[PDB]
Amino acid sequence: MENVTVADEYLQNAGKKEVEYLLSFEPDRLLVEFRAQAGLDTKGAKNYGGWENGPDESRNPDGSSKPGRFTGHFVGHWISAASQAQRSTFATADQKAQLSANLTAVVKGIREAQEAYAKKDTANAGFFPAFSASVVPNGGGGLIVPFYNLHKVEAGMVQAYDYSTDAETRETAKAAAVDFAKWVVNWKSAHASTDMLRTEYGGMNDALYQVAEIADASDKQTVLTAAHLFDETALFQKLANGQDPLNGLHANTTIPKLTGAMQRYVAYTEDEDLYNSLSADERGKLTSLYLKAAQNFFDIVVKDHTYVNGGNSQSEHFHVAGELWKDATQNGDQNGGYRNFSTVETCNEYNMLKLARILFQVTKDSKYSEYYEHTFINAIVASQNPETGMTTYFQPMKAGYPKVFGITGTDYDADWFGGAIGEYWCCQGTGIENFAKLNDSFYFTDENNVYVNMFWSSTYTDTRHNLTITQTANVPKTEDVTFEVSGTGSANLKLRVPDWAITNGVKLVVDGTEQALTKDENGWVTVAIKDGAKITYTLPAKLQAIDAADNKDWVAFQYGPVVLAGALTDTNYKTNYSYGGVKVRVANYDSEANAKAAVIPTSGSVTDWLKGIKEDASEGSNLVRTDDPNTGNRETLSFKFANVDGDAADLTLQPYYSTYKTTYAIYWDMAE
Amino acid sequence: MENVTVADEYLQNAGKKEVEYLLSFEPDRLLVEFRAQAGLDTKGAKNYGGWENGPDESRNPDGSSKPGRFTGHFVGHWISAASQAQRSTFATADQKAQLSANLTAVVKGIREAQEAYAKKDTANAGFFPAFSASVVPNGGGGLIVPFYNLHKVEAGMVQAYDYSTDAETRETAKAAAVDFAKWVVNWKSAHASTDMLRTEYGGMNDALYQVAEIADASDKQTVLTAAHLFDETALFQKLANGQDPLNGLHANTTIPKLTGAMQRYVAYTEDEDLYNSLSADERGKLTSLYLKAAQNFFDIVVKDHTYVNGGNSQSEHFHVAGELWKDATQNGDQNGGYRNFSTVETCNEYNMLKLARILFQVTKDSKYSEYYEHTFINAIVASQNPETGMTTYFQPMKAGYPKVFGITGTDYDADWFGGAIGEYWCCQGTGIENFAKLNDSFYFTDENNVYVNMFWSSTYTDTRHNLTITQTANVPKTEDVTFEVSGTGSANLKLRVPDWAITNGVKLVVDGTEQALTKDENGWVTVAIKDGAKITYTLPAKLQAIDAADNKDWVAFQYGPVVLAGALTDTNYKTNYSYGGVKVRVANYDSEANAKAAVIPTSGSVTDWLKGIKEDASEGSNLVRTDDPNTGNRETLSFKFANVDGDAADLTLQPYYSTYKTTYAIYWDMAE
Ligand SMILES: [Zn+2]
Ligand SMILES: [Zn+2]
Repeated sequence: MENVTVADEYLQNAGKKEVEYLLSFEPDRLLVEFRAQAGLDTKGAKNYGGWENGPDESRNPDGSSKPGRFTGHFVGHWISAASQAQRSTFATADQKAQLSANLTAVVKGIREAQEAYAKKDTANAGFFPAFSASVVPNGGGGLIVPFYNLHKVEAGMVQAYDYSTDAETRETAKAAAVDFAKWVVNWKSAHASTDMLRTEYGGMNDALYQVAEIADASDKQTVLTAAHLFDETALFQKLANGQDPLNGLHANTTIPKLTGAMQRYVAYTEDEDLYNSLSADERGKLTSLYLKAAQNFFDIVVKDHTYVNGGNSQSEHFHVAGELWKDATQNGDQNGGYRNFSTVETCNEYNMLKLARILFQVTKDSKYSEYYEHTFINAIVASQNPETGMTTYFQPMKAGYPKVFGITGTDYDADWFGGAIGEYWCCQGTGIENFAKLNDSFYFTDENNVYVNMFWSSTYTDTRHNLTITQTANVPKTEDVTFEVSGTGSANLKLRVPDWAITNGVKLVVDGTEQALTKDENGWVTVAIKDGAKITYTLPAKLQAIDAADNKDWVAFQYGPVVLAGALTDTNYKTNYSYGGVKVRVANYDSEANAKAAVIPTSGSVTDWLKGIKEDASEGSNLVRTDDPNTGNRETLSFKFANVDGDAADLTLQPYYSTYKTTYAIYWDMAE
Repeated sequence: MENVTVADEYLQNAGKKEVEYLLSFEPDRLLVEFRAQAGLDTKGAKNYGGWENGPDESRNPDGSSKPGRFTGHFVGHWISAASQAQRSTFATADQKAQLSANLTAVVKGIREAQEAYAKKDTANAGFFPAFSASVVPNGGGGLIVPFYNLHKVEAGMVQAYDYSTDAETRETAKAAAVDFAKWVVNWKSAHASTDMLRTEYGGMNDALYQVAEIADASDKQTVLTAAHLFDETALFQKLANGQDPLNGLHANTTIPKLTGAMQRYVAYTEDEDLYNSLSADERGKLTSLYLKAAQNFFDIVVKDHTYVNGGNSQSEHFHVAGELWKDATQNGDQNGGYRNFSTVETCNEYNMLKLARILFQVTKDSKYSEYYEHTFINAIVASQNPETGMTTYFQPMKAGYPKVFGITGTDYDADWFGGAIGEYWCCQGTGIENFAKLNDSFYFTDENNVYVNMFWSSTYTDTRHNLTITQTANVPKTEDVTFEVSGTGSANLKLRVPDWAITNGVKLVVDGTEQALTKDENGWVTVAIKDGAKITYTLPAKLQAIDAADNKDWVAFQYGPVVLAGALTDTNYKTNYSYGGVKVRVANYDSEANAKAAVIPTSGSVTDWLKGIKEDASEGSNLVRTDDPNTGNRETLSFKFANVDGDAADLTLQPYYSTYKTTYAIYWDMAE
């Protein structure tokens, strides 16, 4: 197998915690609501509760009856994450065997429930019985976003087909997935005049195109039909025209529709039979509608809707182009609900990363890699508590809030959470995938080329080209990246010249000779590689200030690919949150912390003070690097301000991604 | 502390004898050679002699100069066994305190000698001075197998660290062990071109990996370097590839090497820092080379090189696959040397049990537990004289020999052995450990599970799950095994359905209700337990004939897990042996006795007569159980042949393990 064993200690920890969390779920509990709805033996089990509550107070840990719930959505993500983990390299052999056993139990359990349900309600044969079919597609009786929830199960099944080491389990997942697609078409046929897209359906089009990719030849058209039902072509047409229609749209709702557009492109273009199936017009639309919508959506989001950490949205929605500071600061700091703190739902970056990834695969444009790296570090790796492994919902952008993480709802992390019932936010479900597949986008490989998407210490056993590539990277703690190659084959390594590097300082040495940084048409430097190749790639980290389009005086600092955060005040994870939405924990504001985020130039204006920040972070800069490059790991990166008045002078700045024990400032308030 | 108290009277006797033996050794006499070599005061002491003689005629009780010897090997075993005993439950509180004091004296004494030696020969600092460093590694001046001898001391130091109740002792042992490991590296650095693996080195890799496990972080890599130098990867590679290269290999030399391969596996997989230290290639080879070599070695030894009692080897060697009858019978019955009687060295089964144990711990496969039970009974328990507590070297498989045991070489058993000077064979060293750690493999515990490895009357205080488990077992004298559970926690009990039970008769009753014999993927039946649980497991014993692959007419009989032996003639322990190898006592043939082991069917052919053997040993069988199930202990099991001519008609068959006063037949010669 191709594999990427990850050497980085921080990432190894992050991935290990996820494997441990994943192992803590009991199949019988994950399976309860499917079995109940299918009229099968629940074996006395409770569901995991929270978003995975069902209608029934007996099966719900919290004893609640018909609560607002999203039944099946986290089980789906668990199938995805368990599939990913028992094929990645974070889990030991023993962990993988147990995780793969539990995956198998769940995949077969759902299939068994699907088959029993098909007998009980033949009209809806193929439905995944996570909840009542009667409430499709707008929800009912407390069940929210039915197709969103089902989407996770369908996508999960595809991951199980792709990655289960057990052949039976793969074939069962495929059958389950194809039969669900068939249900979608049947259902729609019997509800011809019902609209399916009004209510959030997640990436259902994406998932069904994936099923079409794995389906037997004779099923492909049926599944493509199901998939195309979930293409929101009105939205795509607007995006493909270069319009920005995002103001007021639910952000995480929208983003996966464009990944689905991209999956339609890939499904048809990778299989001549499917491509030949289309009208020459629809063949054209793959590019003019579907790919263009995704390209434009991505560009519009990054330019006009993205915060310094790669993330987007506030109160779960896109707002006016360019109005980032307003959304993050003019919406209140009261306890509870969704307010200033509700910036940058984390699911959104899972989905943005998948969109960048598939756009990279199709186009090879380096800008998607630049984004991927940035958002991976600054939103995804940043989402996780390194001690508990749990992950964030929102990522507050205004200074003075703590990071708030979910809880397990299992016996995992009992030392932290006791016997608390889990909540299972959407964001925890995309969360478990983030860490199960943490190493899935280090490299991309086609016929001749190995693209280095990110700079991390790892070993890639490139089975396509018969090469082992070992990268040593610690950017931006130290500046030199090395690659050593062994094997029998040959390839071109492709390197990005990061925009976060000091361009003049960038140096490429290949087998002891310097090489020019000549970019291909997609932005990549090419290095021929074979057994014995040795590369030193020097990437001096640039320190930069980054403001908001709508406020020059709201400023974050980034060193290399790492956004910095100031540690403001202590926080207590037991009490530092309230609730909003459906059982979503939200950060409590620390006004005393916020005030410390005043940056007040001693001498000169704000403008002058910003000009005095040196790219090299050296003495004389108004923000100086204080850590010793040759002592401590990457997380010991440290900066301090200079020529500032107030508490700011005393603050240390450190990586945002590793900041969790304290309230923090990522954006600072420049004070003239 | 977890503990297992053994109620079985035979095993209680066996363990108590060992404790008594261990206590008869004086630390000053164990330390003599280490002190002498280090230039320390020997206090006028003589060493114990035999294999524990040194070069010097004045310290050897026998007055020999530079005899064939193995100085340190038995001291090391004694350190192991004293450590095991003073942490087991066979010894009284007084016996534990005394033995612990004596362990302390010996560990500090060796550490003292190690530190003194390091000043006198700074090149070889860390060497354990059992003998001259200059004869490392091939031996010289009468000192044989240097690294094998030092292996025992190293492994000893680990046991002391594991089990000593004195913290100074634990720390002294760890220091000694780690410094020995550093010495291995230094010595090899200074003798880079010397091959270290050609002469038997015992399980040096195993012990050094164990030392890597207990070592301070900053020392682990140095110790792992030492351990891996004793990894005989050429042998492992052949076994991993599924070849049988065993013919002509010394068996006890070979077996512990594979235990070492497993220790490599465990050392790295249980410590994330060590695991993460490995290249991706070597991470894979943990499974593809080391685990697999061990797995295949086990399978090949058991299928093609093992006698009916679980044991292997003739003349200390493996021979041709399947030629067990030939090795055991076509090599002479003359007195002295190593001939037919030299089958089944006893060390070998100590080592096989340890390999099986660690394979079980990693894989949980029930076949390792099946083998463990079989060989623990039929080769290990069978190796001891229940009156003297002394143990066997060889175990003759050809009929007509007596069991020959060692002597104490101490004041222990002086009524039997007088003032005779000890021999301290290998098999006596493993033997003292066998009986010291006699309760160490009744159960295996992991997070949710308690595996019943063997069926013995005991009480297990399971401190991991807060349960006390009282097992009552007498198999195969009576068929019912009962478990009673008390406490406050919960676990799953895991039970084997033994292949030696009559399948159809196996019955499981849990808290009054029969439960099915559903096996997990590893072969185990699962029983939820907690306070007040009561289990009756009915295991009706199967009687069976077991031949040799190379001779259908060379046949042994087994009832449940107990191999039977016929009592043939009286034997006199004072005169019934000669010598072979280095001071090894070997059994003298009784040709009369052998002739009684002729089995001639009255009516029918051999084939017919073997078919007439009933699984239940009932009337009508050609071999019938004659003892009353409800009268006597397990050792009163008795059987007689039916429908046979000659003296065989008159013989009684009883358990092999408790046969010691007579010559015996285990394999019978079927005659048409
Ligand atoms: Zn979310
Ligand atoms: Zn031996």
